[PDB]
Amino acid sequence: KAYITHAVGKGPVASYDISTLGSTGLTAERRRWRTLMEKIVREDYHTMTEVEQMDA
Amino acid sequence: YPAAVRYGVELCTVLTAEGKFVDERGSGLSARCVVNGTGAAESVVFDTANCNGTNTTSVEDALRVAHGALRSAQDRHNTLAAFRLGPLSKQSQVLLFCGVNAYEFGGKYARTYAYAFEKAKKELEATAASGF
Amino acid sequence: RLRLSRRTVANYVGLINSPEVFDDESDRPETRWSQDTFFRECAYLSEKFLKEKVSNMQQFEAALKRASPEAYLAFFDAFQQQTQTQIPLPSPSVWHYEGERRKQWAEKFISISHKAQAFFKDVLSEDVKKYQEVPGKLLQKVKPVLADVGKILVKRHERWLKGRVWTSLTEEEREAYCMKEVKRQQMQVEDGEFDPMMEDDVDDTELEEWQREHDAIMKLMNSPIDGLHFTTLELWLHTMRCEELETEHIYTSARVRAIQVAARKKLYDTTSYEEVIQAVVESIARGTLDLGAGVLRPHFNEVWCQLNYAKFGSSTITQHTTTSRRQLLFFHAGSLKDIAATATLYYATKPLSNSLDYASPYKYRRSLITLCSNYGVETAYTTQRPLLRSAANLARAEDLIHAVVTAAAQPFGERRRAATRDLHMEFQRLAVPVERVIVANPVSALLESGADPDEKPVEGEKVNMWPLGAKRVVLYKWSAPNVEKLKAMESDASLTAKRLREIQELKRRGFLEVSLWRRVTAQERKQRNEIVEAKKKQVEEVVRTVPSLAHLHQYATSLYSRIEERVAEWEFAVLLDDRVLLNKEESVELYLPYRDANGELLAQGEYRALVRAFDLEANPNLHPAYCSVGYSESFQVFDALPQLIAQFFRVTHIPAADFTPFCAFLRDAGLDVPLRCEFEAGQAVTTDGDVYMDYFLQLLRGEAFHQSHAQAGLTEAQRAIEPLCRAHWVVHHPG
Amino acid sequence: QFNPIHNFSYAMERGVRARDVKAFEKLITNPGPLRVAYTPDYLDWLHRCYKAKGTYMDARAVAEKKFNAPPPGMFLRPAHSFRRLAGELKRRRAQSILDEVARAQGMLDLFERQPHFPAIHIDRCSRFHLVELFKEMVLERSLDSNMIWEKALLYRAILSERKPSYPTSFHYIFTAVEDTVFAPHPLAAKCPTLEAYYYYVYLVKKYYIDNAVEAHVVLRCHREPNAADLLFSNPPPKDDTEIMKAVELLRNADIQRGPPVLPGAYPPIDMLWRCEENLPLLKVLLFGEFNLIVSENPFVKFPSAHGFLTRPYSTDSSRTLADGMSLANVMAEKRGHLLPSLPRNTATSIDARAQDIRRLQQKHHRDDIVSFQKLLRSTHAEDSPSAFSSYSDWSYFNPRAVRAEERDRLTRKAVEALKLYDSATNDIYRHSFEDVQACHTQRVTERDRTMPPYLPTLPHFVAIIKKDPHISFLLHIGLPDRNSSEEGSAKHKELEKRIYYLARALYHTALEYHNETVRRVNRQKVNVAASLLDNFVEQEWTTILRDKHDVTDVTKTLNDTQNDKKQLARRLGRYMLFANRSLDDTGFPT
Amino acid sequence: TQLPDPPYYLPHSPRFDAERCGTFNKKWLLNLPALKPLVRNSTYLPKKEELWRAPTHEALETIIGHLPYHDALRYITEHSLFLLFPTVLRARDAPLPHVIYEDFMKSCTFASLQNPPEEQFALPSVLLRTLLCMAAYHCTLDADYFTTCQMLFGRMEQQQQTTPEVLSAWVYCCTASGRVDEALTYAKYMADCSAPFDVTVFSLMQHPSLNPIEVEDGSVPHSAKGLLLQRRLGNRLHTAYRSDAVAAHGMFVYYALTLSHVRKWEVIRAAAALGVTLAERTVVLAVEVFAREKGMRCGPKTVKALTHFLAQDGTVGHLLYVLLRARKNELLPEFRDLPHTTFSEEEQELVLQCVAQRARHDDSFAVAATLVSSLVREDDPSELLMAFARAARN
Amino acid sequence: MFLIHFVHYKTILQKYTFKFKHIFLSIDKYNSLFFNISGILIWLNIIHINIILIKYSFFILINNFEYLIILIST
Amino acid sequence: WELSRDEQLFWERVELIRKGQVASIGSS
Repeated sequence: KAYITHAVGKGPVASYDISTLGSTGLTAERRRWRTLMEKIVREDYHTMTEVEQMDA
Repeated sequence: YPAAVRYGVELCTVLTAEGKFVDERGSGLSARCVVNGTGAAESVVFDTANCNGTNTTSVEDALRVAHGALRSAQDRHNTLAAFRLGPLSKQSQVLLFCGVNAYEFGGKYARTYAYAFEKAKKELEATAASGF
Repeated sequence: RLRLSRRTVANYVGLINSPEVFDDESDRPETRWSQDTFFRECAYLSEKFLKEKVSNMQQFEAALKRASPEAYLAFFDAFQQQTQTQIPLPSPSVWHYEGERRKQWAEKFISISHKAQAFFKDVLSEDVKKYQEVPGKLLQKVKPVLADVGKILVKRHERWLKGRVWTSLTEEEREAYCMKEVKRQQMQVEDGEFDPMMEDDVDDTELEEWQREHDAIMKLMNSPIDGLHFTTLELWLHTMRCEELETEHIYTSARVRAIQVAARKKLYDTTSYEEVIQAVVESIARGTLDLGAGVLRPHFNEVWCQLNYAKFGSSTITQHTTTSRRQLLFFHAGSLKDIAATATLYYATKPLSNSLDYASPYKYRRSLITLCSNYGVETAYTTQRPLLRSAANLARAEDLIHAVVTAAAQPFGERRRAATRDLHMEFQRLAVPVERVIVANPVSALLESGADPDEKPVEGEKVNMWPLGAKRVVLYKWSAPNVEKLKAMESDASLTAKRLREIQELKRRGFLEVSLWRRVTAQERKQRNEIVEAKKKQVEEVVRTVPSLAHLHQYATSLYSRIEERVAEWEFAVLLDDRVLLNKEESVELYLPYRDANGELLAQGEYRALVRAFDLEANPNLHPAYCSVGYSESFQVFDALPQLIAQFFRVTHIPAADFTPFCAFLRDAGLDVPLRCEFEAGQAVTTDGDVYMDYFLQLLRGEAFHQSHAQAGLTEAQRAIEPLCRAHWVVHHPG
Repeated sequence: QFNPIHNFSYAMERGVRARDVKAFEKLITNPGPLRVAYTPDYLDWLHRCYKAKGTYMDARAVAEKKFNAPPPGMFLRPAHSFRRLAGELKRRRAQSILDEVARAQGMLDLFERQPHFPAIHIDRCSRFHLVELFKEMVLERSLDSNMIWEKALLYRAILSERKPSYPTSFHYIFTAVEDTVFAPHPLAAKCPTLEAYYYYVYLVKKYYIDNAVEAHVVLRCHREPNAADLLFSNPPPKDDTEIMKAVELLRNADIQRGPPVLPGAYPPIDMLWRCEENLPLLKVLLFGEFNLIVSENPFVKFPSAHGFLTRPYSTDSSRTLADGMSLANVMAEKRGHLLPSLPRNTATSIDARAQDIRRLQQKHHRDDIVSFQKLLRSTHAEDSPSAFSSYSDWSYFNPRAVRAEERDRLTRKAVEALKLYDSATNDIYRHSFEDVQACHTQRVTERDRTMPPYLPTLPHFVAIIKKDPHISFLLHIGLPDRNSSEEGSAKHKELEKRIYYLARALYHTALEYHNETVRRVNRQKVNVAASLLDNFVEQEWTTILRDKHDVTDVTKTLNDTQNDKKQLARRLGRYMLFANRSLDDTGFPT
Repeated sequence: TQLPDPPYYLPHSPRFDAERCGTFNKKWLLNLPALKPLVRNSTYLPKKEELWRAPTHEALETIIGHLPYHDALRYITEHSLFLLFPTVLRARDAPLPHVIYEDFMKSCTFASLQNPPEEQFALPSVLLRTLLCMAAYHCTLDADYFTTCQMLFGRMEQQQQTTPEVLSAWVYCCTASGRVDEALTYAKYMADCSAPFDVTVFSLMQHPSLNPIEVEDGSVPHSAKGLLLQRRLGNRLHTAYRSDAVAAHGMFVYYALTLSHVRKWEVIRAAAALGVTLAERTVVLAVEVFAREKGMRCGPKTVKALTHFLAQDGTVGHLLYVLLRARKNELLPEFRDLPHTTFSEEEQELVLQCVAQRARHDDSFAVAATLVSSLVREDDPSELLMAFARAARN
Repeated sequence: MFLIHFVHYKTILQKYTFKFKHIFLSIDKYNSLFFNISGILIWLNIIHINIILIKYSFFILINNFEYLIILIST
Repeated sequence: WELSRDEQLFWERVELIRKGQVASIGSS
């Protein structure tokens, strides 16, 4: 979108910032990290899914 | 290039040549020998079908036939390998003699290869591997 | 590099690996000198320091040589563009001699070069004018004068030698004499004396001998020639000395003085002193005298390049640009042609030279590019010299080696072909021979409605003429006992599988080998014998010149004695069939091809059919001497394709409806044109549909749709390795 | 796919190029004999390739004339140079291979009777063309002498039945159909009888046959005692008395113009082609074979023959050994030796030999295990699995599978010409001078920049596996000699079979070592191949030790050096098993 | 996958390919999915044993960079580690660069190690250039930042040292804000002070993307060839010209690449009105952009500026094309509401005298001086063009 | 001279490195007085800030430690 | 011989990369 506004004429700068790449899988891991942190505080660590064991 | 020379040396080591020899002293002894690339023999067989008159051949005559059958088969392998490894080594000498400036010991780096050659000699001269 | 040294390159950025340069203003031929970038930098400093209004490049360098040493330095202190093409050349000593040495050199050189410029304006300008018809006549008038001066120098060198050979001296003594000569050439540049006195000769008797030598030189140096108004000392003083006074940093510096000692030693070790003096005079005689540049351009001989190697091929070159004032180290001329290449551009790019054009700044660029374009090919030949000349001699050595080992293989083939002929006479006496070898015409199997199929009345009787692409049926009579065994078994035979297997195994018990041999005309025998002695004396001249090749002929005969299998007029043209199986009818159809197995067209003359017979039972492993040889009657073989075409058409195209009875005319005369050669000839027609005749004969004279009977049974995988396995058969059967 | 037949390359070099479609039409018709028909879907394809090859050579001409097209990053070498003249000679020869490969492969599609080659007409042919085309088909079909008399008369029944169904180009054989004379006695032995011809037209009305591929299946099973079961078509055959009413109405009509029994003993085949009386009869057979072969299937008319044919094919050495097939090989070899210079598609074997050679080739794979180059590049371009017919009749039934070997030979010939072509572009074209200066700054160093010489190849693994002192014992002196005895060659070929088993599995492991999926499989290919050889070596080592324990050659009185066959085997160590070894002990670098 | 192209109206030529750097490329957008596993892998912290065994400088830069901005400033001020100032420029919550400059000076004030004050309170010129270039990138994004930047400059020149680096960065700041006249006048003041224009500021000015913190960090690996080309072009232009011509070329290329064409022509207007002798590359580039735009976005004084710069240093064909396009756009029915370009007598005499000065040495000027004088004096008979075509054909 | 044009078979891949701020952690742990404020009036001699939330009755705390600080209802 | 070629390759690239200061003329 930063190029499209630069292309049609409304905007003088197109973006080169690649920090947004991988953020869909990154923020999904952060909420999976947070859900695991709440799971141990409530002492529910007696069963863990394999996805939870890789996150641990 | 050095992998193809190794590929050709390993090929002729395992291959097979054959050579025959007939006794020149009147006997009809014929020996056929099969010789590998290591110089060894795989099969030595004598042929007595040519000579019907027998019991006049000593054991020195039969070893002289087998010495000629091995000498013919070993020279058969050396000529077959000189046509398999022949044209590759001829194009090798064009690539190396006229391409010294593409290699690690020609041009400005010929002084390093000569320095490392003399330095390798003094380390064998410091021990008795050279002076003895 | 010429476009990059100006102001206009500031408006361009470039790729360093492959810079596509811009179109400069001097690239256009309409550009005057006022629009030149480099001239306006020189015209600005000329008004500032030289104090002269300059309107042309001709007027600039002329005013540079009119200048005073207080103004010659002041211009060159503020001038930074020494080289424009960035080619390393020897430079005047304003770019050297930092400090006070620059000023006293300018008071010395500019006053002396003004005498030389006065020497060229009227004295030498009328002498080249007198001999302007044919060039080189001026220096040939000085040629016999300098030769008598050189004989005094050889006698002075021979007196110092005291009889002993120069090669046999101690290495310290060679550098001791070479140290005196470089310091003598230093005194020729500075003091202006052709034969200066050194303090080496302290002997009073040697001083009297040197004084007779010095006065005879100065009498020769001051002896005027008739056609030229100048003496030969004043020619050396203003052309030779004035050019080396410009580069006085070569001689005053002690580091380059040690280079000239090592350069004079390598000159004197391989070349005697009598030869180096004759080549100095030849360098002055063969040459060109320049009037505008004011220099005598020598020959650049191989002795001259070894004399002046430290000036043109050493690290004495100092480049000065606007970017950097750099001192070039590690500069080295590889061969002596590089000194001839460097001094060619150095003398041609002198100011006010005749090689440089001064009409336009465009013509000054094109004259300067060509002087560096011709120099680059001279350096491209240098870098290609030591690796290609060593590759030419190495390719020459293999062709001489291949000729020697082939000459050593021919006596091994003669003794082998003679011994199999002697063993054949002993075998044919006791064995069953073949008697009737008669060539016959091919009969047509097609017959009319009234004829009987069981009679077979005709079989042909004799053939006097066999064409090239025609079939003929040969007749053989072999009385081997296996032939009469199969004649009873096949006439006994409705048919079972076990009986037909007995028929096929009896055919493979023996075979016949039929070949075709051409007679040799005695005129062609004298032609064949003339070439084989032409190579025999050619080989023997090669052997006597190279003694290593005489040793390799002894190696080849001793090696061929080990490798070759021991054995204990008409000429062969075409092998027809390898294996002719045993037949009850005793007749086979043999097709002659247009080309042989070697791949060339067959000639005409007498041809007889050679038939050899073999049996695998009594003769195992097929020895060539043990066979039954019979000969046929002589016949004539030629080509009917120029004949039958000219009789049919009475030519470059064949019509559409004419082509189909044309091949039937070829079959009526005996030639065999197949259906594959007929169908594929109709694929290449013109716009009118005309079949090409050269396309039809090339498919006829090819091995595509018809083959010989020898190559018919072989595999393409066998035929591809056929020249490879034959060469393996030649090294085991030499000759 | 479509393949060219014509020689467009020879006409274009001289300057003869066609513009309109009619000038292209004059280029495509044969001025001599053997007229060939073309379907319109093959014509517009070949017209586009004629203009594509024309525009390629015209653009190559004007580009070459301007330099007195290169790759974009490279330059052009000067003329009369060694690399450019060798490269242009490489391109000139490899182009001529590519023309002759596609032209000869177009001859394969032409004689296979492809659907894009609808008709082949023989009208400008003389007597020599009829006898020479007849000798090449009988070697191709490989059929006995009675079937050729069976085919020529039955194809006349199809041309007469399908006579209004044929176009106007097929009408010139119908003069020769009426020119076929029969036996009424000088001419009664030459020609066959009309009752034998009237038997063949009865099979057309009862089994609805119309093509040549449906003629070969009825002419085989009808001389067999079971006929109603195996020839029972999926369309039901009509009543026999109404068909006999139909053919006798056609029989008496032929008389006043000027269940039938099987035909008896026919006249021999050598008299057919060499008499002028059977010359119109021969023209029915040649045109009847070229035009009636169609892509339809004979087995879909009745699959009872598909079960009938298969049951003697497991015992074809006994069931196909008949009296007529025994006389077929003598008749085929007599016709082949009369025309030996005719370079046709070679077979180089006998009639019974090539039938058994095609039997082992189409039902099993060849054994090239002991070869280096052929087995490492062993690849089959096609296979025939759901097809098994008699190989004298499989060339008539399905000619796609019997023409597969020389078509793959032209496939490999097309690749090596293109490999010869791609090698030439580096010869003719060169990089810039500044590019080759940049390569020589990075010199070739033997340690890291060169490829290492110890890279695993196929003979590298045979050399390591023969470096074993127990295998080198059994190769030379442990086994009996292969030339002396017949059991010594059987032990040697078995030893060489298991040596090349383990060496090829180790060669295939190094090729698929970069991925982990096949590497777990190839490790199990090595372990089954190593245990095969370790079973064989330990079988022979127990053999040559125990059997030599029974010979008892006593040489202690000779005072020898104690070398022997046993005394070197017992002085050799224990046999280190190849299944016990790791990869680095069997030739892989560490 | 067909994306439109932004209208720079830049000439397609191999000479000005260094001017084509800074153009955004859709090839990078196609290359973007290949970089996704790399940026997905880089988000994770190293293990404790690797970080404890890390060297001192690496551990300091990787801990201070992950740390909050004020905590990192506190650590720097406590341990007097002034060389970690470029790290805290790149912080996750770092403010606008004037606040960062005030924080830098505050950290230098309360530092534990106090040098003499002439060297204690002096920041490196690389730091000040980076701060002002971040400010200029923000003025590109939002021009009304410029006033505070002026205030920032009003402290920095009073506190740090006025170098040509910070002056070229302030020229880029004034250019990025849309201020044409004072940017060129600061450039002329640098040229009169014999200060060289900074080549990294000249390359970043003609790259109106790429905020310089990640350029010195190097997260964009491509277009470094373009940066090197612009730096070498700046050095080449400075070898023969002053700083003001290099700065005016940078201003022209920046306003061309930001699609601000009115300020692009105001650059030429102000450079002719101020007295800056333009480089020949800039004049040729202006003529080719005039050719690309067909003289649409142009005024009468910009036409007079172009003809003055072409009579001073320019070819005959460029000047003739500019004058003919101006006379044709005057006659167009669209621009009839706009006033016509008229030359006053003094500047007309100056242009004609400079043309006659060029024509005394050049023949291509001497053949067309009459056509130039006819095009400037507004009386243009078509017979001159017909005779020109007749002489061109014959 | 130069005979051959050769390239190296080993292909190198440039490792793309970049520093991004991917983690957002902060140690928020202070020792300070935190107030419920209904009004705050910061009077230093340059800038005066008056922030008022309304109520019926207020209190006043005043701090003169650094600058005048008036807090309404603590 | 390599040292003389590589030095001329050196100083021809210094001229390509970084140009030196241009001398003075007089404008017409």
